[PDB]
Amino acid sequence: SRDVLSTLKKNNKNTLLLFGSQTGTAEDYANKLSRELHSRFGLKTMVADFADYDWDNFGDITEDILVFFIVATYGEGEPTDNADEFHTWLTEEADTLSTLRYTVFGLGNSTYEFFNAIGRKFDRLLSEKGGDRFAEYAEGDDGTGTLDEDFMAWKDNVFDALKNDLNFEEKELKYEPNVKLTERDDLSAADSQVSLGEPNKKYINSEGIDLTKGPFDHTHPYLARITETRELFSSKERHCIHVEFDISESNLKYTTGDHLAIWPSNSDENIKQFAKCFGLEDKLDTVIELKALDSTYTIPFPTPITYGAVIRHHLEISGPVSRQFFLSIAGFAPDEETKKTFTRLGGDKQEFATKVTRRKFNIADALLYSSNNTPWSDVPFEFLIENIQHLTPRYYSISSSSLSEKQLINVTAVVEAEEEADGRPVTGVVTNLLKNIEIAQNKTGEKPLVHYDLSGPRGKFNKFKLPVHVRRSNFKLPKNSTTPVILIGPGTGVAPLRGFVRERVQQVKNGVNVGKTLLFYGCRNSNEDFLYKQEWAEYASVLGENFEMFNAFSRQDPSKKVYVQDKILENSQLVHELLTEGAIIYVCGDASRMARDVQTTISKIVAKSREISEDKAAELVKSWKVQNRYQEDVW
Ligand SMILES: Cc1cc2nc3c(=O)[nH]c(=O)nc-3n(C[C@H](O)[C@H](O)[C@H](O)COP(=O)(O)OP(=O)(O)OC[C@H]3O[C@@H](n4cnc5c(N)ncnc54)[C@H](O)[C@@H]3O)c2cc1C
Ligand SMILES: Cc1cc2nc3c(=O)[nH]c(=O)nc-3n(C[C@H](O)[C@H](O)[C@H](O)COP(=O)(O)O)c2cc1C
Repeated sequence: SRDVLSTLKKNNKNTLLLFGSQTGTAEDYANKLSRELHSRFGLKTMVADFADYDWDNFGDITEDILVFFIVATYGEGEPTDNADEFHTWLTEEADTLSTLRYTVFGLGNSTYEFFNAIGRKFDRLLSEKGGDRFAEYAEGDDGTGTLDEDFMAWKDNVFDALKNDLNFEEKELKYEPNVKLTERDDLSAADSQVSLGEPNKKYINSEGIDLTKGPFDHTHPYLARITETRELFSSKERHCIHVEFDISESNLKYTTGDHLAIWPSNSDENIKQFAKCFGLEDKLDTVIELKALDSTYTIPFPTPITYGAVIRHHLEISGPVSRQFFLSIAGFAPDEETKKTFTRLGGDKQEFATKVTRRKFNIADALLYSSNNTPWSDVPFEFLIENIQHLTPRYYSISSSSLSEKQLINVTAVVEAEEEADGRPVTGVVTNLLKNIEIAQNKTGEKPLVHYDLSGPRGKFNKFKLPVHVRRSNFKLPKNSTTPVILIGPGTGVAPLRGFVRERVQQVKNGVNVGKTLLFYGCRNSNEDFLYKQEWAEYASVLGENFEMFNAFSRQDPSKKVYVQDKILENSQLVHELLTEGAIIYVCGDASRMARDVQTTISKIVAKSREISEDKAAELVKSWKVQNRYQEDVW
């Protein structure tokens, strides 16, 4: 079953699309491309997760299979978890791939140093080992906001290659469903086999199954009770939530520095606007059953299920709208005046960006703009199941210590929310869910901007439970507790660093010899947004002279805006002294600006302190990253 070649043949497929994805974008692109290849070119396509196959025989792939690799870069130039075994195979075991025909699209972000390392590496190694690159490599940049249009441009070039180099006939895009829906008017919420949004089918049967026992992963979460929450900012307009999850009654395990994945549900406001857009407002309790029309299509949620459960618990209805979604759905436009507007917007990259993307429209808002509020009632709900990405967990840096509190997981989440001039709320799904929980749990009297179902499917999320799982990270304290560490994490970057500090505090209490800990923190104003302000002196009391903390306030004084890199420079003698003692550097938080400014500042310190050029020092600091002496948890 893990032989991909045998799987292609058995399913009568001639086209393989492989996705390396951590948060689902690469998977969604592979699905989008697959459907278009099938409709426009008649290709018999299979979308595959690298993790579902073993790769030892892949060198035997035949010339009649076209392979598309859609691959994200993660961590520090590393493969996505699902692609790790393929990456080990290609880099270490693969010999030749003499009849492979392939093309690669990389997903990455140019604010990271190893930009699109994986797409570039796959594309190069596949060629070096004898593969035939049939369409040029291209890559997308999530750091500058061009990723989606980069993908569209690459896809256009792939289609040119198919049509003009391989002489395939290209037909017009048409919706060719891979799934069939049937309404079950005989079923209702009263029927226990009907999903009301449970995370998977194990949560629907579960009469005498232990839902507290292992293992928990991206296919199977633990419903973790939130025992307490706290608003950490004093600002009325900007919020950050401390969350404590009780895991004591379960086999869910974590280690300091790991990530918690929180499984979302959508807000009432976004659901309402989605149902209005598609004429589903009187159908939300109606039960549907889904059947695959293609032997390699996996229905992405339990069936049977209600429309409302699919929309609330399974579809990523919010977020930037791909122009490819406009192109795919245009055939279902409700009327001619709409089709004219919608076809124009879908075909013009720049006007799409101005009229849809920069307004931060969700699907529902963009389609209703285009149709002057006429519902898109001709859109088959199957089309939406296939063309909107599955609602994916968000990761949080755990802020508790597994040594100190093995039975609790903390996270520290800044809430993303704004209102547009036209009154629309533009919200982060998970973070507004956590804010709603904090408001309700603490009876705060704040009015939530958007609202969620805090009880969940059949009341199964009651007493403020959410589905979670833990992802193991390589962001880890040194094996040797006497090794000094330098911890840099302004804003929510402090989250894993709180975990680290709490671990070292407990270690000192366990009579362990712990090395020096230097922490560089920053926020706007000591009286506004200083995370965990009270705790740090308590930690200092335990750790003694083996802990020093320096704080940078960016807004306290307008004449002197101060950031963590300014405090690192001010304390350069100490920082470098610790580096000479083998200190490990950990940088956490904002990838876009902070991480790069900090790295530059550290490089300058190394250059001055060691009498080497700035570029030689920069290259040395880069080698520390490769060697895991300089670690990042930046997003
Ligand atoms: C390894 C890792 C560790 C992390 N650690 C932490 C941490 O410790 N703490 C923390 O706070 N975060 C952390 N994050 C970030 C976190 O995973 C989330 O990305 C963040 O909390 C936002 O999630 P959300 O569901 O609220 O927002 P999302 O729903 O993903 O929305 C993202 C943004 O898009 C905006 N938006 C919504 N709709 C639209 C639209 N139509 N057009 C344009 N924009 C729109 C939202 O308002 C928001 O600003 C980490 C990320 C990673 C990868
Ligand atoms: C924690 C983290 C680390 C990342 N590391 C890199 C990197 O080293 N190089 C890069 O080009 N992009 C990097 N990215 C950008 C992702 O590849 C990019 O957001 C991509 O679109 C995600 O695709 P996915 O949703 O399929 O996982 C990183 C993103 C995150 C969140």
